Amino acid sequence: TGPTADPEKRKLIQQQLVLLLHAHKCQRREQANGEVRACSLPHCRTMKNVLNHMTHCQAGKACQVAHCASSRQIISHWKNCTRHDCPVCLPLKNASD
Amino acid sequence: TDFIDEEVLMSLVIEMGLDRIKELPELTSYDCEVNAPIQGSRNLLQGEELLRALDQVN
Ligand SMILES: [Zn+2]
Ligand SMILES: [Zn+2]
Ligand SMILES: [Zn+2]
Repeated sequence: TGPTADPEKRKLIQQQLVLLLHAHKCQRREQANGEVRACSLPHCRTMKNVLNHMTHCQAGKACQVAHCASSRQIISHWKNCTRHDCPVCLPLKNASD
Repeated sequence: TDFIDEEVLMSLVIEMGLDRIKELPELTSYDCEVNAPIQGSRNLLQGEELLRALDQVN
């Protein structure tokens, strides 16, 4: 199949995924609200801009802007992953109150 | 009830230490391909697909 999966890498992936989910909702909140909120979470601004760059980025994997290629791969896994036993998604998809 | 709830997300944010002032690890494409694989390279989301994917929580 390939190399072995690293549990440390998995944790960083789901951390970036959670940050991307926040930034998106952090923006959709302002997209409906209207006013520009000053979010205090570290890197939220960064991932907001990553998202905005990625929606019109054409370089794909080769891209240079940090977190663009990794975010595209991560969000793509998020959408296509249906498994109930996935080590990356399970804490997120099955979060709840 | 397909969209993720904000209150839970904030709990995740804090429970993962993402509110702490730290540096953001720069993950390589290759590492994500291994630990977060997709059926094939034709399934790399682009454009509006990206935003739509972050709305759902299958
Ligand atoms: Zn934010
Ligand atoms: Zn890019
Ligand atoms: Zn998964």
